[PDB]
Amino acid sequence: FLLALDQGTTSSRAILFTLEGRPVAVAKREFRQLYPKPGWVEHDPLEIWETTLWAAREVLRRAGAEAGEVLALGITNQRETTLLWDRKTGKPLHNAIVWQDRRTTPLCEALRAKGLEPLFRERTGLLFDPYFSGTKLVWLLENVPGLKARAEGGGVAFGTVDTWLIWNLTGGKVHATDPTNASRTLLFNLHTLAWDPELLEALGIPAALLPEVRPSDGDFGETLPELLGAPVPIRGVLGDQQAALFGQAALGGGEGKCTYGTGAFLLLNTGKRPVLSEKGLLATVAWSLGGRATYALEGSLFVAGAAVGWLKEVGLIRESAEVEALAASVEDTGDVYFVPAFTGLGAPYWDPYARGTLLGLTRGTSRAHLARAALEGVAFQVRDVVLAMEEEAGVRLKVLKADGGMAQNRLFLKIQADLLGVPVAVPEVTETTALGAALMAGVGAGALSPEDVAGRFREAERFLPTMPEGRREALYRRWREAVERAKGWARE
Amino acid sequence: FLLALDQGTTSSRAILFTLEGRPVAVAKREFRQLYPKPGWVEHDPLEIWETTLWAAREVLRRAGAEAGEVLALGITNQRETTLLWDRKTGKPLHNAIVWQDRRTTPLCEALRAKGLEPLFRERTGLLFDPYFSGTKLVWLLENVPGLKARAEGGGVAFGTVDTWLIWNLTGGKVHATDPTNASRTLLFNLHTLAWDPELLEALGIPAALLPEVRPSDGDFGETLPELLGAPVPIRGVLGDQQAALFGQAALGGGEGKCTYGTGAFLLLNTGKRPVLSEKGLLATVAWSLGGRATYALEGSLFVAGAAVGWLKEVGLIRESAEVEALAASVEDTGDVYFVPAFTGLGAPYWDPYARGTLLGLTRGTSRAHLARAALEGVAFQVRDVVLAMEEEAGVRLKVLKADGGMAQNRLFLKIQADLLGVPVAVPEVTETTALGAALMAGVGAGALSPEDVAGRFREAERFLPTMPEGRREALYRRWREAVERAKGWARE
Repeated sequence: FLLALDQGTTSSRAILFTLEGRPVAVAKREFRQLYPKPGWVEHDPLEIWETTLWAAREVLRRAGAEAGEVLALGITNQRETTLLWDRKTGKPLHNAIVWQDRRTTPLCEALRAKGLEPLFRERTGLLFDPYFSGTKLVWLLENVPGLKARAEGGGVAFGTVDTWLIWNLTGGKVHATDPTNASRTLLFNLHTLAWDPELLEALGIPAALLPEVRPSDGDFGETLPELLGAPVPIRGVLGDQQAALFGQAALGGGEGKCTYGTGAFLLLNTGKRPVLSEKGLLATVAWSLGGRATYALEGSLFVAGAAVGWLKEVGLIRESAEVEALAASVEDTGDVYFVPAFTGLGAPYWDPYARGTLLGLTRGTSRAHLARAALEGVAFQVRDVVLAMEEEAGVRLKVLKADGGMAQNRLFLKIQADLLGVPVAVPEVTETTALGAALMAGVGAGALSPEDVAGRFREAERFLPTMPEGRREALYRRWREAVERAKGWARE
Repeated sequence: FLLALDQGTTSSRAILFTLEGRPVAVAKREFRQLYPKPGWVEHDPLEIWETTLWAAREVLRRAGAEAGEVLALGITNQRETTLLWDRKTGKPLHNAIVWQDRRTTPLCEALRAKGLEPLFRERTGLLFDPYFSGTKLVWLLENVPGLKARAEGGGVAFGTVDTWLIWNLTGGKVHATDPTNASRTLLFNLHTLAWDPELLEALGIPAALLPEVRPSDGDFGETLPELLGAPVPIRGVLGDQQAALFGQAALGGGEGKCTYGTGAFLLLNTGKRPVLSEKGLLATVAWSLGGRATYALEGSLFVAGAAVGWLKEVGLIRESAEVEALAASVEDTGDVYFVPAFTGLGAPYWDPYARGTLLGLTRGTSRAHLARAALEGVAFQVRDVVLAMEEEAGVRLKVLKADGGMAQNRLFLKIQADLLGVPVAVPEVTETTALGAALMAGVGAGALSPEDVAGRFREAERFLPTMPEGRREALYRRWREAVERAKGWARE
């Protein structure tokens, strides 16, 4: 028995698979999203833990398994979302600032002015943006009432939704995080596999609330007995996206996959060395086996399903499902393009001033059309990244693996394939982020080795591109022109 | 009684007024809007005639009046829609190409290449653009069987809807039109107030089919008795927008109004002579009294009402009404802009290529926000034309006189007044367009003098600007940037 805790942005998921990867039971529960000011996204650190546990138990229940059975535990969470809490009380000193926050922009701009941008893109493989937790911390570490002094001695502890779980699972016992969940932090160096002293100072943030660089398969303590009902070993902790890449069995260099949830994240296994992109892609760690690391190229797409989501929050569709009924009723969009950049643009543009844009509306533009446009937008963005990775060092992408909330929409995937002109495959085990977690755990616990994950992976289906080359490219030229008109809307 | 026939874009209305410009009864019926291809707009001539005939009979019924009681009849119509019919049978030989239609863009660009635009611009006061009936004629002449040769035979008749209504009203006995309608066809010299051969030659248009031009208060024959029960003197013919200008009583130069229908048309009285504007405005005939002509500068906006109508079609609202209650629920759009140019931009941009564009969408953008943006979108359109009229060959606009289906929304007018920084005023008699045709026909029957008109004009409300200049200019600035992002989206 393997147990994975998948802490997502919109809800808490718990899955108890076996040792070969098959799932036994599932329990999911949403939790209020805090919207302080526009562009601000906050999460109640309590609302989170009361659902990561509520589901850990719910699975065992719906399964009929007792905790004593569980071999190891696997942790997969949101990625950059940052928290700040007191070690003693174990209490949140301020709500959670989600990776979706668009507040630290000015700083990124300042730090960019100081000429530091180059030092960070070649060290952390990232860049200056309100996405990563780096600036997300400085804000809290200089804005909450009088918090910057408290955390000068160590009384305060920082942590990504992963280290936060480790905490709540060991009542203050173990305080740490895996390389990946940290690679997506502006402080972590990806060459030396440990935080860089310079960076920490470069932002003034004290190395006094930082977790420990434990590999994703190592030992992360043992859960509290009264929580689940027995001591469970946790040998797996990994950023959802990096997890989802491991669950898709993308262990080969050149193997990539894309997950479609609130947003969309495309990662490509780059092997031993990190591909320091300059076109707008991020270099990051996929996972760390007892020490060594395998890197990847990533394309972050802030908005994906939220595209349809927004369509719902305005009544263009009644419930979220008709999305593929309307879009399906029309062959095209009538030359309409919807650029879903609500909170700015991700990859490979990285434009904080871009906003949601609709284009080419005519007296005859309809709901079916808008529905299809929302779906295309997401796919077009993925192509932007796929094309970016194609020349940012490497070969042609032969296949693209998919999983996540949107993958359930068959139509969407066919559209993805057509606009990419490349086959798109889905696995037999849909809860991939979870499986990625569980497996990593069983791997750290000596149960299964990585080679046990590849020959155990199974493809359920795949959608083939039926759209001719001429058509695909005309559409792409339209979309790219569409994106040029969404850029820089915010006054700057 | 003075009877007025307002043959609009969507429906045919009929109003019966007292000699003192007070409505007695109203009859309104709709007709089918035909959309053969995207951007194409057609009318069934018969349906147009039959509903007009129908409304005319219904007001007479509702008022308990009889034809003999009607002193004179005044015609007023949608302004550029083209029709062709057999002189012998009166049967139309192709659906009427409405003013909204746009199929003729290639010809416009073709005629602009030959370098003809300047010549036409100084003779007609127009410009090349699908809008005017000139290119619609050309289109018919080279896209139909052997129409070209048929026209040259003399058995074919051309005419705008006024000419159409008049031909049916007299059983073919009168083929005519007036300077205001003729000045929206591109084949009329507005200086000498006559068809210009030089122009007819340029477009390859035979003269054998042009109708006779008579003044606005001329004699257009009498109606056949069978129709209304007794022959009725026809002494009023005026383009609809020129009519509303007369009905608002804007007889002195510097006085303007704006009717808000499917589209919105602003007209400014420029007195005894035309004002050729190279800055994006039209120069047309306000009306012709016995020969002495009056001119006005115009601004044509193709989409006003439809902006809300469209929201209705895609289900963002539930009826053209809820818009107000909906937009009222918020103070601002959230930095979200709506440039409602489904079929391109009117004045002063005249960009066939622009399309409907929504800018500044964010995660939390609501239905109210879009509702308001649509309203602000029409008002910003008006501001565009006013600043052109104004900061140009003109003084300053003191008051903007309103009317039309959209002026029945106080919120909108208030908004329009704010963004405009000018007061806006609605008249007591809402059926302004119709009241204009009747008053003109009144001046034709001798029962009235234009001096009577301005004396009897009553004003209902007046909405005062309630926004500071700073805020006003700040918003306009954002709108101008929105228009740019909307310009030229289609392929040239």
